[PDB]
Amino acid sequence: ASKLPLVTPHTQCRLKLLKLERIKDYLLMEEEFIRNQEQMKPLEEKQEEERSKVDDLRGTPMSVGTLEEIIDDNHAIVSTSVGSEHYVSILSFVDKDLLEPGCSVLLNHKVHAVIGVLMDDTDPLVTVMKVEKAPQETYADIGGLDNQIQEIKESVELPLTHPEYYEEMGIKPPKGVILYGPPGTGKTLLAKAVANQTSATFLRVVGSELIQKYLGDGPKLVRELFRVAEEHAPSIVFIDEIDAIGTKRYDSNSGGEREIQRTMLELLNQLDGFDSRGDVKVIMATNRIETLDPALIRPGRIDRKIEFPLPDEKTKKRIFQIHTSRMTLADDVTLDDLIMAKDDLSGADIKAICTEAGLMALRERRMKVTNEDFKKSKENVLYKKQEGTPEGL
Amino acid sequence: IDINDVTPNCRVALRNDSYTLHKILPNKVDPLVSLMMVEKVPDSTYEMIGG
Amino acid sequence: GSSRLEGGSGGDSEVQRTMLELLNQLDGFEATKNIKVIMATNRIDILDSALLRPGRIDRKIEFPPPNEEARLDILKIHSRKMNLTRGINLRKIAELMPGASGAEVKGVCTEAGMYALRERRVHVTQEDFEMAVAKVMQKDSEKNMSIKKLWK
Amino acid sequence: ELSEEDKQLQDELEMLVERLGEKDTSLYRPALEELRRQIRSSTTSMTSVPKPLKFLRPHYGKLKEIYENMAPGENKRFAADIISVLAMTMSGERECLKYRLVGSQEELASWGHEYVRHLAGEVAKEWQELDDAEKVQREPLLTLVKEIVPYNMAHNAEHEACDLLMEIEQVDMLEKDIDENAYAKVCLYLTSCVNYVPEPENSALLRCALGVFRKFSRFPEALRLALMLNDMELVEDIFTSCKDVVVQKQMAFMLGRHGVFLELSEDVEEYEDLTEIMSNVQLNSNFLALARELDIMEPKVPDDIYKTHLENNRFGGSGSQVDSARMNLASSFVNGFVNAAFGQDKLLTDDGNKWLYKNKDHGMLSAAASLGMILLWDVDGGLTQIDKYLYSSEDYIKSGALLACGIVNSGVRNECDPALALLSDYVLHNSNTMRLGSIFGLGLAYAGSNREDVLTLLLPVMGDSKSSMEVAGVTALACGMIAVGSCNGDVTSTILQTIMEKSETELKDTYARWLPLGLGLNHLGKGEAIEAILAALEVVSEPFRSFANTLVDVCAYAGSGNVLKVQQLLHICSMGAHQGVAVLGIALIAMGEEIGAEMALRTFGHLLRYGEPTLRRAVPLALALISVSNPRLNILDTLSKFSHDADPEVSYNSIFAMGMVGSGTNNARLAAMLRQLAQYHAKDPNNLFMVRLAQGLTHLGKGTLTLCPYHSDRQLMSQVAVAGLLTVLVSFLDVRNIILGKSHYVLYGLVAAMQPRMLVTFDEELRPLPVSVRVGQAVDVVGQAGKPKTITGFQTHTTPVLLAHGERAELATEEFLPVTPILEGFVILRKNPNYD
Amino acid sequence: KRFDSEKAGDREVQRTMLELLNQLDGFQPNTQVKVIAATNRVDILDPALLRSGRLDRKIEFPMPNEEARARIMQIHSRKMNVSPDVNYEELARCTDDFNGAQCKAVCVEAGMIALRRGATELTHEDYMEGILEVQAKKKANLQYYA
Amino acid sequence: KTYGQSTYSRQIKQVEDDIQQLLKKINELTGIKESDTGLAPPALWDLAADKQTLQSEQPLQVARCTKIINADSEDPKYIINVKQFAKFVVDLSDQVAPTDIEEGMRVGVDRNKYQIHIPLPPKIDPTVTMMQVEEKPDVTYSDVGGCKEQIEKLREVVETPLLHPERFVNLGIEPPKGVLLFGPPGTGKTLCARAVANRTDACFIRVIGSELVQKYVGEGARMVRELFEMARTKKACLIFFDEIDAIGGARFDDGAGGDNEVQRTMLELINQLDGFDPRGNIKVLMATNRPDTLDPALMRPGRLDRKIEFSLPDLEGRTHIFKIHARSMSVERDIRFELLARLCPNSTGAEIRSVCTEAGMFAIRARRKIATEKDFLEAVNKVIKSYAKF
Ligand SMILES: Nc1ncnc2c1ncn2[C@@H]1O[C@H](COP(=O)(O)OP(=O)(O)OP(=O)(O)O)[C@@H](O)[C@H]1O
Ligand SMILES: Nc1ncnc2c1ncn2[C@@H]1O[C@H](COP(=O)(O)OP(=O)(O)OP(=O)(O)O)[C@@H](O)[C@H]1O
Ligand SMILES: [Mg+2]
Repeated sequence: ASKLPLVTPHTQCRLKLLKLERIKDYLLMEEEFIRNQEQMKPLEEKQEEERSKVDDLRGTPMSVGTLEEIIDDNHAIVSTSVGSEHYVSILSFVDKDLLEPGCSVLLNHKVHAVIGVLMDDTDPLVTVMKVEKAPQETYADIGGLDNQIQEIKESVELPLTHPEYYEEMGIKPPKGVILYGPPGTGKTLLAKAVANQTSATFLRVVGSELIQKYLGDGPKLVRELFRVAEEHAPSIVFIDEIDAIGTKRYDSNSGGEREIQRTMLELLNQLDGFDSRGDVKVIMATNRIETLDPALIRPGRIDRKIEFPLPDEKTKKRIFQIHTSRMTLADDVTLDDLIMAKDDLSGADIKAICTEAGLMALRERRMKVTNEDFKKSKENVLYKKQEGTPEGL
Repeated sequence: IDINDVTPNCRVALRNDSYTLHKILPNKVDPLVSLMMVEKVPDSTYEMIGG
Repeated sequence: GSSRLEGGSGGDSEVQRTMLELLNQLDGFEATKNIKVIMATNRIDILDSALLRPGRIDRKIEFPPPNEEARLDILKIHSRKMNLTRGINLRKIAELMPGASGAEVKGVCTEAGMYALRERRVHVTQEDFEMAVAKVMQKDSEKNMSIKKLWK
Repeated sequence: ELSEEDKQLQDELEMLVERLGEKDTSLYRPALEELRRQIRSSTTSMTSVPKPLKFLRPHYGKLKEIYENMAPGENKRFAADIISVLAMTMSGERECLKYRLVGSQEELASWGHEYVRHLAGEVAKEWQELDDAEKVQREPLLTLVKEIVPYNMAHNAEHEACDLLMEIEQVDMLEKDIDENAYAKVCLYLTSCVNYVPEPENSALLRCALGVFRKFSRFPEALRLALMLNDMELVEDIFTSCKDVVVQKQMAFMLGRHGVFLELSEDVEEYEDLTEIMSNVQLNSNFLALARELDIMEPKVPDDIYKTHLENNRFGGSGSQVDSARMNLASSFVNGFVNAAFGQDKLLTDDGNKWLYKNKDHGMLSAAASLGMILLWDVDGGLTQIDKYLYSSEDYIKSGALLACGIVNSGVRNECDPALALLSDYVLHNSNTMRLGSIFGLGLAYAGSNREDVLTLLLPVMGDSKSSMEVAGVTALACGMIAVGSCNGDVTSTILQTIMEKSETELKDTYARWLPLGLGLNHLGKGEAIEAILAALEVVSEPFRSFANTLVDVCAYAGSGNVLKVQQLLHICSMGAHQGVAVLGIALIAMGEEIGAEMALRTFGHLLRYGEPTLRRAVPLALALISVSNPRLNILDTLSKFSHDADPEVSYNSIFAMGMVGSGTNNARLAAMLRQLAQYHAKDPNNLFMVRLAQGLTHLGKGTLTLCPYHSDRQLMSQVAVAGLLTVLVSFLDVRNIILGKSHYVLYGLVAAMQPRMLVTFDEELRPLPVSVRVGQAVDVVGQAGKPKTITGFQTHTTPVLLAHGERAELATEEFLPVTPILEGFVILRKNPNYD
Repeated sequence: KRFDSEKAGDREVQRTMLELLNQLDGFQPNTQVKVIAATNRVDILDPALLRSGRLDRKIEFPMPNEEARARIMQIHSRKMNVSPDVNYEELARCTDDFNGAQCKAVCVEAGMIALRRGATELTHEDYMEGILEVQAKKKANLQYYA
Repeated sequence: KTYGQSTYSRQIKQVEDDIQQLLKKINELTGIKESDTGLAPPALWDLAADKQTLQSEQPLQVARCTKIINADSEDPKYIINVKQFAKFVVDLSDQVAPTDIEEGMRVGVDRNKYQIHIPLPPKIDPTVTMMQVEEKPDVTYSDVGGCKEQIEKLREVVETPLLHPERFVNLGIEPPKGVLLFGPPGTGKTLCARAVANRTDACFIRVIGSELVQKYVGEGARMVRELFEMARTKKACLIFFDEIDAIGGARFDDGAGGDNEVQRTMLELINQLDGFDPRGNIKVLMATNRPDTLDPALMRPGRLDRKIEFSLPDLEGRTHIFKIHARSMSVERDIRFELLARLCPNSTGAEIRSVCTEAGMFAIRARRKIATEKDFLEAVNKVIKSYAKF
C-alpha cells in the first residue's frame, strides 16, 4: 500500500534485512499510537459528518459528464451529455489518480465542478482474447517434449516465479519465443499449457483475424492488443498462425497485401521499437517459418526459437496412452503393433485415430474398443494423404 | 423505497427540482422466447419423411 | 456472427455480443444434460468456426436437394393443412415438377389454393394444381435463365 | 524408463550397504569416487534438491554407519565429506560443519556456491553459540572463513562477504585480501550499512572503511568518512598524509564547505592558498561567476514575486485593508531574500533609506538587516556599503546594521576579524535591542568556529542583571551556535546556572525556552553522553523540567534516527507545551536515512488526523524540517491542506513550513499555490504576512541558494545549518507572539544554513573549465552486479549547473578525470592520459 | 481520371473534382479569379481539367540543362564565402541528371564539409565531395573495372 | 523445504509477512473503504470537506468554451460559436486584453452575457498528442558503438545546429533538415534515434508510419497537418518517422484503384515538409529497412537531405558492442573479448546482445552466479550456429 522501496541490494542480504526491520518498527510505533488514540477517542463521529459536508457540496442531482482535457492545474473541460463544453473547477475531494481524458466524470448540477468519477466496463477486448484455464488439460496431458517445455518454462514462467536469478546477474529475460515446426506437433498446446499454468493475463489471437476489410483496422487491432497488455500487469501474447500475416514481404504484389505489410510493420514496431515494451512477453507459432520476414524474427524481437519435431518411436506410445486413457479397451489391443509402423504419424493424427476408433466402437454398440477397430481406424485416417507416389521419389 | 427492488433496467419516476426516485413504474417483459414451444411436435415422424 | 473481430469493432458489435453470449451459454452446461442445440444454416462456409470447436457443435450434416420420393413427401406435408378434392394425385403433381426445391414446393401449394379461390370454391382441384405447378416451375426456369443471361 | 534406470543405478550402491566395508579393494575407492562424481554433478532447470541429493536421502543412517570409525586414511575423510554434502537436505543439526570439520579438505569450489553459503551460515551460527572459552575450537572456524571470504570476493559476492565477516564480528580482516577490483563496492556497502546499525558497531565499520580508503591511497573519500565520524585527529592524519598538492586543494574545498577548520603548520607547501581556499574567501568570486554565466544578475523587486496582476482583481478597488506595517516589513524581508548574496538590489541600493522609512519600529530592525542578507558572503565590500546604515539616528537602524555585519561575515572566515572587531563595543551595552542585534549577528558570524575569545566575551551576559528573557535566550542561542558539537563545558555550565536561577513565573515566559535550546545546541551529535545534563535538569520545575529534558534529549540525538528515541517520544505524545518539542524531535532524530524521513511523514499524517491542538501546531514545522529545499508533492499537499485552516496557529505554522520546504527552489506549482493562497486570506493580516515571507523563501536567492543542512550526497550533516534551523523553528513554537509580534529578527537564523547550489569545475590551477555534465536524479548502486548506471532522468548541461535536491552530476566525457568522486560544489579536474 | 469500379471512396474525390471543374469554367462565368496548379504526373489528370477552357496554358519544366545547373548552383551558393577558383562549368558537367532542387544538397553539403574540415572558405574539392555525397552511391566490395 | 536459497531467506520472509499483516491491520483500523464514486482518501477530503471547495464554488464561476470565428472592426466585437448551443456576437470582459484573442482560438465565456474571459489551448486529436515523448529515454551516445561516422553525420544534422546556431549562421549554411537512416535489420537505427531524443533539448515526436493510415477518407492528411501545426507551435521540435516505408509507397495507380488514400496522405506530408508554406524549426528523421520503395518526391533533397548507411559492424565495433552490453553483468574478470568478436562472423547488434543474454542463461542453468568464458562460448554456439538457418 504505497510503501517505501528498500533499495538495498534487493537480494537476500543484511542491508535488505535492516532496511525492512526499520520499516517494520516504524509501522509498529504507528500502530501502537493509533490504537492508543482509538481507545482514547473513537473519532467515528468526527470522521463522519465529513461525508455529510461533502454530500452537501455535491448536490443530489449529480450529472455524469465526460472529461475531455485536464489543464494540469485542478481545472478541466467537462462535456455534458448533449455535447456542450464547459470549463469547470476540480474540487479537492476527487481522487485525481482516477482522472484521465475520456473518464465519466460526475459534475455538479448548477456549477458542473468536477466532484467524482465512475468505473467503466472491463471489456474493450479483455474478455474476447483472454483464454482463462485451458479446457483441454494441464502439463499432465503433454508428454515427449521435456526439453521444449523446459525452454518455455525458463523463457516465460521462470522470470515471473523467481526474478532473483535473472536479477542477480543483470540480464533481462529473453524477449519472445517463436514456436516453429511441422503441422500437428504441439505448439498451440504447449502455449495453452504455459498459459493455464502461469499467473499473468494470457491473450491469444489468430493471424487471419488481423486481416481486416476496412483500411487501417488491422494496425488499430494490433495497437490495441498491445495496449491492453500493459494495463494488465505481467501479460503474455500468443499470435498463432502468424504466417498468414507475416510473410517474406515480396514487393511485387498488389491488392490487400499492402495492408498486410503495414500491419506487419505495426507489430514489428510494437515488439521492439522506440518505447520500452514494459512487462509483456510475446509467443508466436508458425507451421511454415522459412517464409517469415527477417525483421520480425530477428534477435532482439524473438530471441528464442524452438523447433518441434514429430514423435519418433516412444512419444508415440506416450501420446497414444494419453488419448486412449479414457476408454474401455478390449484386452487384445496391440498398441505397439499400431506404433511400430514408421508411418510418420503426427500428434493430431494420433488424436484423430483415437477419436475415430472410439466413434466406430460406439457405432457397433460394443461396450469396449477392439484392436481390429484401432487398426481399421488407422488405415482410414492415413487414407487422407494422397499425392503423387512415384513423383519426387 | 427499499433498494433491493431497484433492479438494473427498471423504469422510475424522478422528481422535478431535485431528481428523487419516488416510484417504480411497471415494465413490459414482452416474452419473445415463450411463443415457440411445440410440445411433442405431433404428426412429425420418420415415416412421412419417406426417403 | 461469422467472426469475433470483423468490422474493426473490437468485439463490441451487437452481432458479436450475441455470439459471445451464445458461446458462454453453450459452455455453461454439461454434455450429460439431455439438451441438444440443433443449429441450421443455408451457407456453411460463411459460418463461423468458433462454433465448430471441440466442446461445441462439431458434428455436421450435409443436405443434397431432395429426390423424387423426398420431393413428394415434402409436398405432402406442406399441403397437409389445405382442402383438397377427391382423387387428388399428388404423385402426378410431383411428376410434373422435376428438379424443384423446397421453396418451389411450398409456393406451388399457396398458388394452387389461390387459383382454386378465384374459381370461387372451397376446394383445390388437380387441374388447378397442375396449372399452379406449371406457373411456379415456369417462373423458376425463367429465373434460372435470367441468372444465366446475367452471367452471360 | 529413465526413472527406473537411475533408481537401479542408485540401488547398485544403496543395496550394497557395506560396499566399502567388503574386504575387496575394488569397491573401496572406485565406488565412493563414482558417488562423489554423481552427487557433485549438476542438473538442468531449477530442480531443487538435485536428483542425486534427493535419491540419497533414504540412505542416510547407513551412510553415517559406513563412516562410523573406519580407517582414517582416506575412506573416513571421503565418507565424512559426502555425509556433509547430504547433510543439507535433512536440515537438522550441524552435520555439514561437523563433517567438514573432520573430513577431506578438498577445494570448496568443487562443492559449489550453495554449500559454501550454507556452511558459512552454519559457521556464523556456531561461532555465535560458541563461547569464547573454546579458543582452540575457533581456529578451524577461522581457517574456514579465511577460505570462504576470498571465494566470495572472486565470485562477485562482496555484500555477503561483509555480512559474514560481520556476523563473526571480524570486519578488520577485509583489508588483507580486498584487492583493487572489489574495493569500491565494499566501502560503499559498508558505509551504507552504518547509520542503521547500533552504536558501538557503527564506529568499527567506519574505521574499517576509512582504513581501506587509505590502503588504496583514496584520500578525499577517507576525509569524507573521517568527518562523518566527527574525529578531528583522523582528519589531521588524512589531510597531512597527502603529498599531492591538487588533492589537497580538493580536500580544502570540502573542508571549507563543511564549516570545519584545520590549522595547518607553516611548513606545508603553498600554505597561503590552502588557507585561502579553506576560508571560503573566494566563494563570492565564484558565486558571481555563476550568476553572470547564467545571466540572472537583474534584481527582482517584491512585486515581480507577487505577480498580483495575474490574479482575478475582484477587489481591485476598495478591497480588504491589510496592515501597512506588516506588509512593508514582509516586503523588506522578501527583498532581502530574493536578492540575497547577489550584492545589488533595485529597492535598497538605488534608494534604501526611503524603503527603510516605509517600515515601522522593529521592521526597521529586520528591514535594515535585510541589507546584510543582501550582501552576504561579500565581507570585502559588505562593510563598505553597510557603513552608512551603521551610523544612524534610529537605534533600530543601527542594530540592524549590526545584525547586517554579523550576516555578512557569516560562513566566511577572515583573518582580520572585522565582525569581532566591530561587534565588540556594544555586547554589554544597555539597550536590549542593540544587544540582541549584536549577539544574533555575532553568533551568526562564527557559529561552529568554536572561538574561545568569542566565548569568553559572550558567556557572562546570560548571567547579567540587565538581560531580559529575550536577551538571555538570544545569548544562549549565540553560545550554542558557537559551541556546536563541542561538548564545551563553559557554555553548559553557565546555561544550567541561568536555567536554575529563575523563579517559576519567569520560566513561564517563552523567552526562557531559549536557554534549553542553547544547552542542547552545544552538544549536537553526542547521544548517551548527555546523561549528566539530563541529571542537571532534574532540578527544574515540572513543566519547564519536562521541556528542558525533552529538548536536550532531542538536540543530543540529532542526525541519528535512533528508533528507540522515536518510540520514546511517540510514547510521550500519546499535557503542556512539552509535546510540541516532542513533535519537532520526532523529525530531528529522523533527518537522516530516507527510510526514516518517509516513515516520519506517515507518522506526522497520522498525528494530524488524530491529535490535540498542541500536537497540531508543531507538526507543520517538523514537516518543514524533514524536507528543506525538497518540495515533495505529498508534503506540499498535506501542508497546503492545513494552510487554509480554522486553527490560526496551524495556519501560520503550515504557511511558514510550505515557504521553507520550497526554500530556494523557484517552484512554479508552489508559487501559483501561494498566489492563490494570498487571494484566499487577502483579508487576514497575519496569514498574509506568513504568505509574503513564504513567497520570499521559495524565491530565496534566485534558485541559487539552499538551506538544506545536508550535503555531499545527503550524507554529511552540517552543524551550523542545523543550528540555525533549530533556532528558527523553535521560535515558531510560539509563532504568534515571537514572529507575528516583536521578535522577527530570528528569521535571520537561516543564514547559518545558506550555501550555494553550484557545480563550478576548476583545473589544477583553479580556473574555470566548462565540461558537459549529465545532470539528473541519483540511483543507489549498493550491491548491484557490474557497474550499473548511477543516474536517471538525466539532461546534459554545461558545467556551471544548479543541482536541486537529490540531483547528482556526472561527467559527460572521459576527457577529464576528476579528483573527488563527488561532483558537487567546487571540483578540480585533470586530463586523462589515455583519452583515445 | 474517373473510372468504373465497384470500390467506393474515390467517388467523393471525383465529385469534389467535378465541383472544381465547374467552378473554373462553367455557368456564371468567372473572370476575376485565376488559378494555378502543379503536378508531377499529368498523365493521370482528367481531360475535363486539362481542357482548353479551364486550364488553358500548360507549361513544361525540364530537368535543368548544363547552363541551368550552373545558374542554380550560383544562385544558391551566393551567401557562402566561396573561393575564386570554383569552375561552375566543371561543377555543371559533373552533375548530370541533377534536378534543380539538387545543388541545395551540393551547395549546402559543401559548406557542411568545409565546416567538418574546420575550414573558412570553400574550394573545388569541397564541392566535389558534396557531389559524391548527393549522388548517394554504394560500392560492390570490389573494383574489377579497369 | 527447498535446497536453501539464502541464509536470511526465512528472516526476510518473516519481516515481509508481518509487514503485510501490520499494513492490513492499519487498513482495518483506519477505514479507507473503496468508494464507487471516485472520492479521495478521507485524509485527502482535505480542503474538500470544506474550506477550499466552499471557497472555490463562490468566486470561480463556470465559463463555457466557445470557438471564436471572427473579430470584426477594431472595436472589440467577437463572433463565437458555442458547440451545439448557439452562435453569438459578444464582447471582452475586462480581464482579457484585446491582443490575447485571435481568430480561431477557443475562448471561455460566462453563462449570462457570454463575454470573453480566458483563452484556452487548441484542440488536438487525442491520437496526435500521445506521440510526444514526455519522458525521454536514457540511452546515450556511449551505448552506440561501431557506428562512428554515421553517428557523426546524424549529430551534425539533427543535433549540433540547434545547440550552437552561430557556427552555421556565421559561415552562412542552412544545415540539412532530414535524414534517411537505412541498413540491415537490427543495425542501430532506432537506438541512435533514442539517443538523439535523449540528448536533444527540444520537443520530440514519435510517429509510426502505420499510425497514419486511417479508415475514413481524408483523415491521415488531417493528422499530418495537425501534427505539423502542433510541432510548429513549439520553439523547435524533432519528428522521427519509423517504418516510413509504411506510407511512402511508390505511385503506381493503374486500372482499378489501389492504395490511393495512403498516396494522398503521403502527398500531404510532402507538401508540409518542403512547399509553399515555410517549414519552421523542425528536423525530421526516417528509418527504413527498404529505402528504394520510397517515392521520387520524398527521397529528394529539401525533404530527406542526407542518407546515412548503417552497415554491419566491423571487428573493432563488434568487440566494443560486446563490451557495452557485458557491462552491468556479474561476469568473470578476464575474457578475451577479441576472441568473442572474432568467433562471430558478420553479425549485427541484436546478435551480440542475444549472445550476452544467452551466456547469462547458460550461467544460470549451471546454477552459477558469475559468468565465465565457457558460458560465452556456449552462448555463441547456441546463437550463431544453431540459429543460422533463419
Ligand atoms: N505431445 C503431445 N501431447 C499431447 N497432445 C498432443 C501432443 N502432440 C499433439 N497433441 C495433440 O495435438 C492436438 C492439436 O493441438 P496442438 O495445440 O498440438 O496443435 P499445433 O501443433 O499448434 O498445430 P498447428 O501447427 O496446426 O498450429 C492437441 O489437441 C493435442 O491433443
Ligand atoms: N551499435 C550498437 N550498440 C549497442 N547496441 C546495439 C547496437 N546496434 C544494435 N544494438 C542493439 O540492437 C537492438 C535492436 O534495436 P535497434 O534500435 O538497434 O534496431 P534497428 O537497427 O532500428 O532495427 P529495425 O531495422 O528492425 O528497425 C537495440 O536494442 C540495441 O540493443
Ligand atoms: Mg501446430
